[PDB]
Amino acid sequence: AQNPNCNIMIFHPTKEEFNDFDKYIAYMESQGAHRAGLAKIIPPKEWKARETYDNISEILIATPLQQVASGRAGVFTQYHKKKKAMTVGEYRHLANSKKYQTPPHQNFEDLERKYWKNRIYNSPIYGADISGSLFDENTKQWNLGHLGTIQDLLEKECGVVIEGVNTPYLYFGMWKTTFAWHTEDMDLYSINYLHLGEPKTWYVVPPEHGQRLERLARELFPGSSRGCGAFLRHKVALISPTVLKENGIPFNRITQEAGEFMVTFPYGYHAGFNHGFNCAEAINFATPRWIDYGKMASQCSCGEARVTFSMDAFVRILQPERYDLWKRGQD
Ligand SMILES: O=C(O)CNC(=O)C(=O)O
Ligand SMILES: [Mg+2]
Ligand code: NI
Ligand SMILES: [Zn+2]
Repeated sequence: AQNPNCNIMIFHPTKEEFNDFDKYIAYMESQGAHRAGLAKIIPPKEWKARETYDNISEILIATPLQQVASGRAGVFTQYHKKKKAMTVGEYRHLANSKKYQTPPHQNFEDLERKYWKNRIYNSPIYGADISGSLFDENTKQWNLGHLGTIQDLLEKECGVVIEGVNTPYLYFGMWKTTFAWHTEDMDLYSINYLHLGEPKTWYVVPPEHGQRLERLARELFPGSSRGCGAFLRHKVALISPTVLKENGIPFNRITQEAGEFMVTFPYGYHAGFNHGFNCAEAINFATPRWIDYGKMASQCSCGEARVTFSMDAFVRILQPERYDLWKRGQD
């Protein structure tokens, strides 16, 4: 069995290997990359996402989200308070202000220590989930707006044509902006490209151990767990690496830098934080190996998780027994 300790693997494809996206994902899986839940892909030196980032300041962040924490430093939830619209140039200036800027630090490990010590005492503002793309249309390799769609994959594998679309999303971050513990909708893959700026630190639980994280989360968030049998779908709970280690939960960590891709694999729980002002692009995707995970994915039906239009068909076709209850949660 390849990668039996479920370590995060880092890949350096050549320009020739960067042509065929599906083939390279399958290659990484042949080497055991999925067992970690997360892999890093460093593009060949010949590749670029676009020519420059000098002209992005006028993108609008219609609904910036202030991430307010509750709990203790290592075990907390966050809620998202909506703020007034602002441009990317306005948000960059805000991120660099004395109130929000990255503190002085020695290295990524020092900054990580500072994040976990102090995150709860601040409320950073995240420009998340903005439909759009920063890949140039002429970038032919690993262009996250030109991937095979999940609807087409389901149709290819299972024969059923379904409605829905699959487009990327932009994320503008600042110091301490946080992504809570989650797997993807319908336990899909995700791919995330860090276009510019400061790093993003990731934590991940191997897919084979995801239920250990779920059991800990039910213990640590007992009111939330009574409210919903899949409350991590709400994307609000944080647990620190120190608490995971105290409770014996297997996990790994890695820092993504500008110019790097990360892939999350089906049922790979992940969480993390941004080091400072940055911009990432991410999208969900599927392969043949995903279908069995999609069929088994948990679902939130309490009403909180509320998701995209295109999840309806995935539930309807892959999980017909759960469909009626899930759709009630959507309405
Ligand atoms: O970058 C973020 O805030 C969150 N990203 C992801 O969870 C992802 O790419 O799957
Ligand atoms: Mg612009
Ligand atoms: Ni994710
Ligand atoms: Zn729920």
